[PDB]
Amino acid sequence: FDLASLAIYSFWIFLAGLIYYLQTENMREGYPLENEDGTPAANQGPFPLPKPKTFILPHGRGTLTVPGPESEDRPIALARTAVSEGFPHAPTGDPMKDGVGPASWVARRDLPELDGHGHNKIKPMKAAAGFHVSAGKNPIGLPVRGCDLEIAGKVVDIWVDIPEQMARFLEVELKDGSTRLLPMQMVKVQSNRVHVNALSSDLFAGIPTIKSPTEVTLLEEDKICGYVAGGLMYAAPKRK
Amino acid sequence: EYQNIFTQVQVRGPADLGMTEDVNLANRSGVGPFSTLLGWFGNAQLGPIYLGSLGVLSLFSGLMWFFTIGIWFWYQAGWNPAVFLRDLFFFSLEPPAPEYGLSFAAPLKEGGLWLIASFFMFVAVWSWWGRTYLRAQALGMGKHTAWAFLSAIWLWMVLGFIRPILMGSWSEAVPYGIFSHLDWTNNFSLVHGNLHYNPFHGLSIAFLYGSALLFAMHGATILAVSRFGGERELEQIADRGTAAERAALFWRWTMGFNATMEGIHRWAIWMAVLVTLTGGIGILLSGTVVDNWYVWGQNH
Amino acid sequence: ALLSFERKYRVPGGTLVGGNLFDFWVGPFYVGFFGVATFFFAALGIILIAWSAVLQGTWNPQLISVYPPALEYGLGGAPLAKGGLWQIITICATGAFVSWALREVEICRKLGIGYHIPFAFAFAILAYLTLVLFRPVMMGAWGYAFPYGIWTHLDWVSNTGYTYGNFHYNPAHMIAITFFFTNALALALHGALVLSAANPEKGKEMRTPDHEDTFFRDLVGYSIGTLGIHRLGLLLSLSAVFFSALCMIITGTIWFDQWVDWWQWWVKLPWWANIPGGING
Ligand code: BCL
Ligand code: BCL
Ligand code: BCL
Ligand SMILES: CC[C@H]1c2cc3[nH]c4c(c3C)C(=O)[C@H](C(=O)OC)c4c3nc(cc4[nH]c(cc(n2)[C@@H]1C)c(C(C)=O)c4C)[C@@H](C)[C@@H]3CCC(=O)OC/C=C(\C)CCC[C@H](C)CCC[C@H](C)CCCC(C)C
Ligand SMILES: COC1=C(OC)C(=O)C(C/C=C(\C)CC/C=C(\C)CC/C=C(\C)CC/C=C(\C)CC/C=C(\C)CC/C=C(\C)CCC=C(C)C)=C(C)C1=O
Ligand SMILES: COC(C)(C)C(=O)C/C=C(\C)CC/C=C(\C)CC/C=C(\C)CCCC/C(C)=C/CC[C@H](C)CC/C=C(\C)CCC=C(C)C
Ligand SMILES: CCCCCCCC/C=C\CCCCCCCC(=O)OC[C@H](O)CO
Ligand SMILES: CCCCCCCCCCCC[N+](C)(C)[O-]
Ligand SMILES: CCCCCCCCCCCC[N+](C)(C)[O-]
Ligand SMILES: CCCCCCCCCCCC[N+](C)(C)[O-]
Ligand SMILES: CCCCCCCCCCCC[N+](C)(C)[O-]
Ligand SMILES: CCCCCCCCCCCC[N+](C)(C)[O-]
Ligand SMILES: CCCCCCCCCCCC[N+](C)(C)[O-]
Ligand SMILES: CCCCCCCCCCCC[N+](C)(C)[O-]
Ligand SMILES: CCCCCCCCCCCC[N+](C)(C)[O-]
Ligand SMILES: [Cl-]
Ligand SMILES: [Fe+3]
Repeated sequence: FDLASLAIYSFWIFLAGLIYYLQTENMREGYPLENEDGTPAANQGPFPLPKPKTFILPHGRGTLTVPGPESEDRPIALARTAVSEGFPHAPTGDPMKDGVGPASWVARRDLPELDGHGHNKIKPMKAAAGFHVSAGKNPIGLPVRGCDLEIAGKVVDIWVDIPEQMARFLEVELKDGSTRLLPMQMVKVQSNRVHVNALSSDLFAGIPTIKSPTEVTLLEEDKICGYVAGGLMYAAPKRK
Repeated sequence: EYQNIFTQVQVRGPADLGMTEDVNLANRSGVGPFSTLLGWFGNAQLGPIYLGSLGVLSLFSGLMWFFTIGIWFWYQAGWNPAVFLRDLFFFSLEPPAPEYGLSFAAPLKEGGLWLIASFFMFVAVWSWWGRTYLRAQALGMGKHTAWAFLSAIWLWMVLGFIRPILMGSWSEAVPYGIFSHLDWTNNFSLVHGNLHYNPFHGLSIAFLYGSALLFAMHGATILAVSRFGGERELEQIADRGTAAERAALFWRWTMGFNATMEGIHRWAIWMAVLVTLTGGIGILLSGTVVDNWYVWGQNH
Repeated sequence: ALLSFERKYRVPGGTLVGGNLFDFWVGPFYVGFFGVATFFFAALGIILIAWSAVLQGTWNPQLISVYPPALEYGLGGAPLAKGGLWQIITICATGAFVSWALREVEICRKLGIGYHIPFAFAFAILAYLTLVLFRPVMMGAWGYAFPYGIWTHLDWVSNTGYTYGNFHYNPAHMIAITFFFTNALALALHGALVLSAANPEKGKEMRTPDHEDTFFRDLVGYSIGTLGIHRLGLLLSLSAVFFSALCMIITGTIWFDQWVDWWQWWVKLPWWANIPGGING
């Protein structure tokens, strides 16, 4: 039993404790596990729930303590398809409008994300003094085309992440005069158009609207992005 | 569809001079030029950079180390520029011979110069470590970066300082040379009976492989949910969004468990620092406690 | 059991094969058609490993080793005990790896996320097939593949490498190593940076991503950004594995000497090749 053996044995003991620690740290969200009816599950696993920690959020936004009582804080328009557990829950209405499945959105705070100085992180370029397109194709003015190869509108502005100097949304003007935001990660900027494969032209108007023309809240971002991503599954019939 | 590997449309605005906190603004340079090239992949802004006493000390000390190895290579090249470029990768600055032991009395051309270079490298790295600490401290951040850096310094300290001292000879240190330090690594394994059978070497490999596994998982995961703003991980920690939920659920459905937006970065930092943590232990035991890892391994 | 927020995502759809026949979960695991395939190959391959252990006469995991056929068998089939089990297990392993990736794709579709994860996993599969399929076939014998054993497969790495002197001198091997080291360097920094912002000094509010950018500009004068670092991490780990398969597919197929000799073109350029002095003069 030399020093090397003692070292490799000590390390494996240390590693087991590290894993136990890492796994509990990754249980501060979504636990305790629930049954499909919302009640707590009997089998919660061999790892206990971690003890609460507290983050102090900047800009007087309060404090978050995790773990804590969980809540969706929104209705879920789904229904069981089987007595036993493990089967899909089927939408009871329009999943895109009800925000379920790939169209899901989380009930985040109805507030905009802020930068280090307390200003809105995301802003339309028309309201961002000094910002411009420096490389690539400028999409402003281009027609926006859906997966049905119809035009839904034209790009009128870009919403930029100012601290990161990055384009995050295209503001698209619809045929009826209003506008919507399109995630930058879900569009294709081409030479003569912007193509959105996730939605059909007649589904742009259904994108959730923002309540202020110069800012977007975390809740609105989740609703907008969820709706667009949900189009990949629920707008497939009109995809040419 | 769009994959978000390269930016489609770059946008540029007034340079970001950065957060202030308790940073001494006197030691920050001006802003450098923007790089459209880097803008396709990340941020295009270069600078500003902070330059205090440690940074100046580290930088100067690091250039002396670089210059010391250099004049040696020029000396081995007979001061001929052609021979220099030809044999650049073959030049080597070796430590003192075993006969000098741990003495600093080796002449310059028989390990004396290797000791001078090692001194400059020693100051450059440790002063740079203090830099990673004070830079986080000036901004009120945690010191995770400084502690992760210690793990790399640990292996570096074992290879060229701690283990040689325990062996009683600077000749056990690594030489300064492209090809020469590769050869040193090969001979080290052969002398100690195959490092494949050093269990701390095998652990080190598992964590090296595991770092590429985990960063591919995490990088791919964040890009897959960047359509939900998933890379804004700090705000996803303070206010879980659909990005964090879809990411966690993909892996739960795939392999039976999942991480949180914060907890995945504790997996990452530990996966990485354990590479050099176990490696430094494995090297430290080679020759001091175990002469032959293969033979030692058969008895267990 | 479900996570508190999980039910709203457990909808039907997204499969590629079988429609809704395999569209369900077993505990946390999603099945799908390719989950059944994965289970089929994995169970079959594990039974063969257990059988190979019986033919070998041990149930010690540290000793079990399934060897490929002898070189004389070329690329033909071999008897089970004489390499056939390695062949069938290799087929099962490939089946499981591929089924696993297509299962991930089905999960991406149901969750409406990108396909980046299975795409990255395909690179690890490519590296495996490079060592057990592409390189053996190009060399003309399954025996050039590596054995399935905890320790014997390390001896293979050593035997193969030392056939070409010091494998360190394989120039593609250097590039792959550079990416492996840089990847771990980047993973450590990224994990440390997020934690340092989310867990600041005592008596301090949570930091912002601007603090992360400012910290790295202060440190090395450049910050790649929150998005770029995840692009970078993906690129570093994949490029490492890419140049790994590259440094092996060329070994024994278009290069047969010791890898140090590959560096002679630089040294022996007819102009400075004869200049006296230096290391090579
Ligand atoms: C990559 C280039 C070489 C090679 C070179 C080396 C070297 C050199 C070393 C290893 C080591 C290991 N290798 Mg190998 N290895 C190769 C191909 C493989 C393959 C494969 C199917 O292609 C597998 C499954 C393994 C598996 C393993 C593990 C036993 C061990 C730690 C790896 C690790 O944690 O990685 C990172 C992965 C993770 C952190 C995730 C967890 C993965 C777990 C550990 C996998 C367990 C597999 C299990 C033992 C086998 C399957 C069981 C079935 C039920 C039958 N090797 C090829 C031929 N490998 C090390 C060791 O200690 O060996 C004894 C070591 O020193
Ligand atoms: C013939 C070769 C031998 C062998 C001999 C050795 C030896 C000898 C060593 C390793 C080590 C390692 N080997 Mg081995 N190794 C072999 C086969 C393998 C195989 C394989 C596929 O078979 C693999 C995957 C590995 C993998 C590894 C790593 C896990 C490990 C290095 C960790 C690391 O991150 O280092 C990279 C990180 C560092 C070196 C840390 C340095 C940090 C310092 C602080 C940075 C200085 C900065 C400086 C100022 C530069 C400035 C530049 C700026 C840009 C300006 N080896 C065979 C059996 N191996 C090491 C180890 O730990 O072994 C257990 C080691 O010492
Ligand atoms: C004495 C040995 C020689 C040498 C000879 C070789 C040889 C020979 C090879 C390498 C290869 C590699 N070497 Mg070398 N090498 C040496 C020294 C080193 C040193 C060092 C510090 O000295 C380093 C850092 C490296 C580094 C490396 C990497 C570039 C590469 C291994 C990664 C890879 O391919 O992954 C690829 C990843 C995989 C193969 C994993 C795939 C996993 C699959 C897809 C899934 C597995 C699932 C699993 C079974 C399921 C388990 C389920 C359970 C539930 C857990 N070598 C010395 C000089 N090296 C290898 C290479 O390039 O391979 C392509 C290789 O074959
Ligand atoms: C390409 C970049 C890196 C990477 C990425 C990567 N790996 C991945 C993924 C990604 C992105 C996944 O999505 C997937 C995953 O789910 O990870 C959690 C995975 C994965 N990477 C894994 C392992 C792994 N990856 C490795 C490497 C890498 N993975 C690269 C470095 C390594 C090594 C050695 O470096 C290993 C060991 C698995 C944990 C997982 C894939 C699991 C899977 O495919 O499951 C289906 C298969 C089974 C359930 C069992 C199959 C049993 C066989 C039929 C019998 C055994 C055959 C085998 C050949 C025996 C030989 C063993 C001996 C060598 C000891
Ligand atoms: C920010 O976003 C992120 C998350 O959310 C917020 C994450 O959660 C993760 C996941 C990462 C972790 C949880 C870290 C730990 C994992 C590591 C170190 C990888 C190494 C993992 C392992 C060694 C475990 C591998 C286990 C398996 C592959 C499972 C074994 C396979 C089984 C049981 C078979 C599959 C089962 C079926 C098909 C069902 C049964 C079928 C029948 C027919 C009966 C990442 C990357 C992430 O960025
Ligand atoms: C025209 O070109 C000029 C001349 C200008 C140049 O500048 C060209 C220069 C070059 C091309 C330089 C090229 C550089 C290299 C090839 C360096 C290669 C280095 C490595 C592969 C890594 C080796 C590092 C490993 C070692 C041995 C590190 C030693 C670190 C120790 C922890 C420090 C040990 C300390 C000692 C012995 C004493 C010092 C004092 C104390 C109190 C500790
Ligand atoms: C101007 C000179 C160019 C730079 C000098 C060379 C030194 C960098 C080398 C290797 C580390 C790679 C850096 C990547 C690590 C970044 C960690 C991270 O998470 O950064 C994300 C973002 O910056 C937070 O907002
Ligand atoms: C005889 C003991 C030899 C060392 C055995 C290894 C166990 C300790 C490893 C972890 C070191 C502690 N740390 C710094 C990572 O928290
Ligand atoms: C069951 C025996 C385990 C002994 C070793 C335990 C290691 C704990 C790991 C510490 C994790 C990080 N921490 C708590 C230091 O911040
Ligand atoms: C290196 C391998 C990592 C080991 C991970 C082991 C922890 C898995 C936790 C399973 C229990 C989680 N669950 C089902 C209760 O949510
Ligand atoms: C040498 C291994 C170092 C461990 C790496 C992980 C660091 C965890 C410690 C967090 C630091 C806490 N604090 C208050 C200093 O910021
Ligand atoms: C933090 C993640 C932990 C991952 C643990 C991976 C364990 C790999 C086991 C490698 C085998 C080592 N050994 C001692 C047998 O040579
Ligand atoms: C050592 C690596 C192997 C362990 C990997 C994790 C095992 C599956 C995760 C647990 C989830 C399934 N469970 C326990 C809820 O039935
Ligand atoms: C499911 C896809 C299988 C194709 C790739 C399999 C590679 C292994 C080849 C083993 C050779 C076996 N056999 C019978 C052809 O000699
Ligand atoms: C050889 C392994 C086979 C499995 C690889 C899986 C690749 C998934 C990529 C799907 C491509 C979807 N797309 C076009 C949106 O990128
Ligand atoms: Cl400084
Ligand atoms: Fe991250």
